[PDB]
Amino acid sequence: DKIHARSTGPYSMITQQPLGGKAQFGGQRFGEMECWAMQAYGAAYTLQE
Amino acid sequence: TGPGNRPLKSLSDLLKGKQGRFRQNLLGKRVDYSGRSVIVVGPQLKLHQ
Amino acid sequence: IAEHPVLLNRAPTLHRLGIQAFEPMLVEGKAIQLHPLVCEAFNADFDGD
Amino acid sequence: DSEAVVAVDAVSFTLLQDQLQSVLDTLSEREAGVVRLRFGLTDGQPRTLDEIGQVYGVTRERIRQIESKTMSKLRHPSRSQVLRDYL
Amino acid sequence: GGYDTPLGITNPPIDELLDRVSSKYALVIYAAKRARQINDYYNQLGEGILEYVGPLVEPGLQEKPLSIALREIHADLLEHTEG
DNA sequence: CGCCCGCTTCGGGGCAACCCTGCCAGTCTAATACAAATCCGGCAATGGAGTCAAGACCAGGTTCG
Ligand SMILES: [Mg+2]
Repeated sequence: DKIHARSTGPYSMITQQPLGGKAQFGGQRFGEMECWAMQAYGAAYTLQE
Repeated sequence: TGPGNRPLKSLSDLLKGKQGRFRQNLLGKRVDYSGRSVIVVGPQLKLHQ
Repeated sequence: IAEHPVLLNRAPTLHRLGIQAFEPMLVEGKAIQLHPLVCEAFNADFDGD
Repeated sequence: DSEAVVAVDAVSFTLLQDQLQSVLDTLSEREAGVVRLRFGLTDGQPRTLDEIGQVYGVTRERIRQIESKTMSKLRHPSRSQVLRDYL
Repeated sequence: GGYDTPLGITNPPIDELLDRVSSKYALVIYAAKRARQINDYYNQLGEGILEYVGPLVEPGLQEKPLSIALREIHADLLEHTEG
């Protein structure tokens, strides 16, 4: 009930982000603090990706 | 208020607070090519594995 | 899979060492095996995280 | 959002167009030109038998016989074993 | 230079790589642009040959282009200028 | 003489974390009259698009006297 993965599934309606949760296919959330970590590395191209 | 005594979502409420466009969909988005599972200890691996 | 790094997140990401990149290898079962030395940087014990 | 792009069938459509180009180009020029004008591949509107007979300087009956012979040709397994998995 | 024989991702040693460049960001863009050149060589191989130059060192069996880029860097076979 | 400036008090707005997990909320005069608009059901002008039968015929492999 926990293992999950996604290559390309559905997408949201108003905005066009991928969906959420294992009930749908859904992708993980790359929130604010992880963007702060990727900025703090100096790694910028992965953030653009 | 609409039905069920819930206040309607006006135009400024698409931006304000935590549920706005800024702190929810602009800075941190759901991504594709992702996964999630539980972890266990792997003491036979090398450090970079 | 061989020679293709992946990023391993742990939520919440407190600081810069909350995202590190490993080399994967195929492991039976359904649990993400982890090295027992990056647990201090990740701040992750194995109580179901 | 079901009206979005499934993003594997689009690239499969592109590879299908290239495979159909290879299969149609394995034949001659008159056959492939008549087929593409008949089913509307180079343009949106499919040209009719009278239109292809006009552009080929013939009657429509020769165009129809060419169409029947080419459709009898294309159902060969040598020209079908690559296109069978595309439906 | 008395380490054990490395393996996998870290087969070119990073401290032997970082004596060729100034800092690690330059090394990142160095290896990435070399890898883009190598993959553009492989894809335009079936057509006529262009100015893109192939893998200088001998490749593996089925190696990623980025590892070929890193080994070409470590073998001191390229040259680069910053911006 | 009532008029007006320093203090005090009162109130309004903002924020208060981060990973999964989630799947649909209510009600009371009621009719006629008519007219315009839209549709739909069914032949009737085709007429063009395709189908078929036959044949005229150009000329290179294929088999006899
Ligand atoms: Mg824990």
